[PDB]
Amino acid sequence: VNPTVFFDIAVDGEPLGRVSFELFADKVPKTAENFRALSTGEKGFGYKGSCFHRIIPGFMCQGGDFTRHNGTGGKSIYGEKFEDENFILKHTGPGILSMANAGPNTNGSQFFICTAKTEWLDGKHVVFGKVKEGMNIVEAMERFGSRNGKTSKKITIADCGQLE
Repeated sequence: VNPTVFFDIAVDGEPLGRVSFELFADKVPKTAENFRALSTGEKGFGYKGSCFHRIIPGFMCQGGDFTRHNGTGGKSIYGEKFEDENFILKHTGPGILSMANAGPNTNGSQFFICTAKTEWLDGKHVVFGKVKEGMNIVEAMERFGSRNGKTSKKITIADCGQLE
């Protein structure tokens, strides 16, 4: 019953591969529904064509700023930033999908994919999904990052949507 969404990733316009996610709507429905909707585009805006603007190897890949493309923008489907739903799910290793924010109760559209266990984020960022297929594609993306997060090639979500 948990929805599945996919990203088709490109690297300087050239296809790289597909990552798919399981969204934990059974445990974090508001947060899962935000990410699901932005991925399908059904509200008229969303992740299609946006980039992963901050990638730090061994740590995480951050994306979802579809309005300013640099970490300063993005917006939720709710017309304002929304609350931390809960912290039931923990940051337990690679593939964890978690919300970026600017402090408590400031969730918008930016998210990250962990590429290593990030225990110190528990209780600060809402975990709401996990990579299901294509972790190898996230690992390929990771190699285009750097110590300060700048990417050496443009990493884009060329297409996205809901599976099954």
